[PDB]
Amino acid sequence: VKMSVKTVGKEKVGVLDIPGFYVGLTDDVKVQLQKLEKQNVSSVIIDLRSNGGGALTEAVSLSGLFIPAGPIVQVRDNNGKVREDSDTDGQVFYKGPLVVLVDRFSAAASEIFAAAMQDYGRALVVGEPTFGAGTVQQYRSLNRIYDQMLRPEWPALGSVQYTIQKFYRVNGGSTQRKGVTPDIIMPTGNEETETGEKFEDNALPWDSIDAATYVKSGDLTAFEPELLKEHNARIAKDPEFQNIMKDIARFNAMKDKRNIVSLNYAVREKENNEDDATRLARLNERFKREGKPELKKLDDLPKDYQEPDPYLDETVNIALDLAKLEKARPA
Amino acid sequence: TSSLQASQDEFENLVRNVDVKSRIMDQYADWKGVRYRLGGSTKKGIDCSGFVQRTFREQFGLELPRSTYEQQEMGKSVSRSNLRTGDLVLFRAGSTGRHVGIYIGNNQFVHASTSSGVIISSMNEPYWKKRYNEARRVLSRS
Amino acid sequence: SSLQASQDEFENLVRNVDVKSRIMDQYADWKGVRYRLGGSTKKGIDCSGFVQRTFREQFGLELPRSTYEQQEMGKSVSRSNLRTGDLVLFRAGSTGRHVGIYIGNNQFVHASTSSGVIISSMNEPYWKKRYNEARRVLSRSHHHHHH
Amino acid sequence: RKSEVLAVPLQPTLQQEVILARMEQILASRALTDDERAQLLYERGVLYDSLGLRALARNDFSQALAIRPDMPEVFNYLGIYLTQAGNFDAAYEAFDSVLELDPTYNYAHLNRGIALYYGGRDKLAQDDLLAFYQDDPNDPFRSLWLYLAEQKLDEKQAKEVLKQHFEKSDKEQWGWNIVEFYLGNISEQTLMERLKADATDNTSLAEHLSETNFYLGKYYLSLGDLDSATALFKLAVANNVHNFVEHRYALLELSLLGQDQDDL
Amino acid sequence: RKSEVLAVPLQPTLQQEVILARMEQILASRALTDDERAQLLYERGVLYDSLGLRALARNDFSQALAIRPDMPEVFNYLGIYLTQAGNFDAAYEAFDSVLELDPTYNYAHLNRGIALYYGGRDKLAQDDLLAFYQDDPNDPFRSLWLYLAEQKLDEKQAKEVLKQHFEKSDKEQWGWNIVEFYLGNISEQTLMERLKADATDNTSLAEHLSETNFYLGKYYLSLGDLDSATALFKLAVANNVHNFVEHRYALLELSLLGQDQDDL
Repeated sequence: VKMSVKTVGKEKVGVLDIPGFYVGLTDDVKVQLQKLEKQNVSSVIIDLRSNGGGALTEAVSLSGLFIPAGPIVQVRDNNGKVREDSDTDGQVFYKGPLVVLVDRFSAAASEIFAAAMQDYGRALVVGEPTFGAGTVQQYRSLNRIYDQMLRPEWPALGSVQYTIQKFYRVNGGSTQRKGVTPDIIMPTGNEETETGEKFEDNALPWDSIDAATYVKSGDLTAFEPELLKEHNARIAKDPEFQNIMKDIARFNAMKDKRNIVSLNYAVREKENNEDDATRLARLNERFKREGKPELKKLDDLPKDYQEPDPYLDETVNIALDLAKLEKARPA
Repeated sequence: TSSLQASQDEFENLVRNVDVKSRIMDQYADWKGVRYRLGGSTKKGIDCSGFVQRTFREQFGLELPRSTYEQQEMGKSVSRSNLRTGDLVLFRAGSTGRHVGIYIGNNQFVHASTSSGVIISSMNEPYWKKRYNEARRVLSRS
Repeated sequence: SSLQASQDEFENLVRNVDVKSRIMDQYADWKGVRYRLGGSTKKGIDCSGFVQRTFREQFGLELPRSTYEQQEMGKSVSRSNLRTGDLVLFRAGSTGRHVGIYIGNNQFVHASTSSGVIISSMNEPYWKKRYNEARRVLSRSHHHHHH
Repeated sequence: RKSEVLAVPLQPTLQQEVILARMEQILASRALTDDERAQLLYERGVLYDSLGLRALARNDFSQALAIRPDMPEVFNYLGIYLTQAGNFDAAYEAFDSVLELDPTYNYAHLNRGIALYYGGRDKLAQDDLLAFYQDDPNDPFRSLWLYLAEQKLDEKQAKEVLKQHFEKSDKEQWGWNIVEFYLGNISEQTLMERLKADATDNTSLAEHLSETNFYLGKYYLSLGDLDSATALFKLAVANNVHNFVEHRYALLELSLLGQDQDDL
Repeated sequence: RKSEVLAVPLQPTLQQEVILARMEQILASRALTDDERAQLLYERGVLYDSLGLRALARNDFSQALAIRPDMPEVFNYLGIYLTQAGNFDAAYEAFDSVLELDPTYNYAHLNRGIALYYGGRDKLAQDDLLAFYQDDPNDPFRSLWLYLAEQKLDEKQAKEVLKQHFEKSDKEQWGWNIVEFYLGNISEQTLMERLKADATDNTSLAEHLSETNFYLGKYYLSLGDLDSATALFKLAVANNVHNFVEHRYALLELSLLGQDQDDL
């Protein structure tokens, strides 16, 4: 719940780590993203990695901070009535440019959040194409009012969660099958992952209702060449992005014969030593690059935290160049 | 699609809040024309904040603080498009910095102004329309 | 909305107020105020502004500002059947139109250019000569209209 | 013998029921003065009347009178209910009380006129309705009721007076079209088409249909066409606008037709 | 485009109003147990429903439930009101509660079927309405509702099942004449004449006209004649029998037609 909005570094560029769209996530994040409206704003980032969707009203109350009173999500039942949900209480409190970083294992409410910012053009979409959930469920208790009176010996009864509505973006499209294609593609996302909504059983089809009414801030969603080639330079100018591309090439090579694995202890020990030697080589390369002493044996180093995320560093670089543009693009 | 359309909860809410305007108007009828006096809480002379406090305490039982500044942080903020009777309307008067009134519907608010004392005024009046600030809801009961 | 309409109708039904007494309260609070064109304050007031402020602060009817706009409000009424609380329109003044509030017994309170806001008699020669129309805006009770 | 316009019969609005519930709650409580008690009783009686609950309305009115005996509006509603019940002398007395407590309550004149008209005192009814017409001559329904009164005296004279009233009016209010049909100036089809044109929502359509069907029933009854009169009166009362004098007295005319049918 | 029978729209009876007044008086008093209070609340809600005051009826029912939560009849009325309001899922749940507290309340099936019928779950509606038909096959309106359900599945099959039901009945209750018209066996004129014949007083005429006009409106609606359907539904609701399912769902059909007209 830490609120330390200070101008340190080059700009007030921060990363917001969301574990889940909690019912109290707005009530605890309003301490974080509210008090900077009159003062100077900056290019901050919102990270929706490994996110779980909790509530839709909270998703709309949290997404109303960056959009001045606008429809966040459209809902459609089996009959055909469309309703646009937006909390009509509060203007855009955080008037700063924003970058959203999202992974492929993200929540559906996080998809709603990112889709709202992408269709409004106010934020920048960075990361991996999301899971692709487009269904709204209702969570209801199975208790009647007469249960307590005439069945006192019963225990507590279960609950149910059934899809009542289907949600859509204000641009008219949906994320039930196609997901969201971000402006800034990541290397780990370029692989054809065998996970998502398609590989789920009985997944609903895709349908695009007509586009909602919304004010778009510049058509930079389809045209992002400014930062695109800059970050391609940045990923081709560092060996970490290259080693990760080698990892994904190993994935693309192993996935041919992934279903049937062969267990020969000789070749298995061979591949185990190969992986240990490759990890030791990459660790010595990054130590030489960073100036830290090299590791030689696995016993001195205990279990600790490895490198968190270079894609957050690329998002911080993106926010830096976005502040560069905003300094060079008021006209 | 007439009366049954409104749910049972909405029906109870309507029956429970249908007299809010009537209570505020009762307070106005008993209190209209009282002079304006800074830091006054009596019929000899009253200010906007004191009038709001006495009204919300005597008609509803809600004990709001005394200063306009404290009232401005009371309750929950509300937007101009969806404001109901019994909500607090805040203007940027500036004689003390802020001004408080009680919205009664149809761009109207009851308040103790420094010029003509406690009266009804219109939100569309040039002075108040130009000098509008925020709005707060304090009658939490629905 | 719905709550707004219901509360307004409830307030209308519950209030059994006395129009003459309320208008006289406004007069007592406003007697002797000087006349000023385009003035809406106790520093200086005009007939139209006085009528607007009176009908807004004592009842709740948001009438327009100009005498010309006010003259088209409500429904016209004849002199023989004139009730308290109706606005009486004269064809005099700086702009050709003048507004007062009838209070009974051929009397009306108004912001005249002579000695400011005062009560005057409908039977006075000046105003009897300079009468135009009269309209009622304080209605009684109309549910469904005959159309 | 003709196709007719139809509206959705009016249903009680949410406002009416919410207000009636709140009134039940408030009248249930003791903390209210007797003046406020009579005021709320009169308001609830008015609401009952608007909903067609006339016995409950008369009950609330009678209680408000037993609290405050100087309420002319309660006497007015009581006289209207006495007219509907057919006790015309009591209606005369109630309207006399109305004018005694307040002589500017002009609608009392109209109601007493209608009472006398259904009583058989056509001359006094003519007097009262003429006074009401003098109060506002451009209101077409005033001239219509005055004509209904005078028709019991001299038909030709009544039609000529109605034509003069129509000519001297501003002819701005829609009801005059009814008058025009009464004067042989527009076809019934043109009347119904102007009705369809002037109605905006279902409620205004119900109002138009109620009044127009009542006056058309009276017209076809004057010509001796009992069946058309009964059908038009039923179509009028079917609009469920229970506060209109046309609605009440259409029910009354249907009752009189049933009585005439019963007595051989 | 056809001549129609007309009844005097039903007016609240004196008995209803005296009962409602005494109920207000009794509920005003404190000397009442909670069981007796819930009973009186349910009865007063029933009276409000019979008078067309459905919001007040729902209020009294909800209060009686807040007192005693084991009242299946209150759930039945609440589900009916949810159907009328268009909240069909809640209606399903309320009728489920009805059958849970008492599985012998057979009419609940019918109501839930109607709900499902207006919801779009034609098969489940068919199941419920067929169960209700099994409870008493000679009731013509049960077969009528079953046909209304099955028509959304197979028109020919539904009409044949309706003809089979009619043949298998004793054909003693008057309603089968409607069924006969639905089977192309009697002219609409013959239907209306049999209606005139079977009605004794004004109230029976109003009942007949309500039911028949509702089913005829549904018929002309299935054939694509919107105007005739609207007119028949209005003529049904004009009978002021607020307790008939035909009345409620005629209002519902009028609401749905207005909805279809509004959105281009």
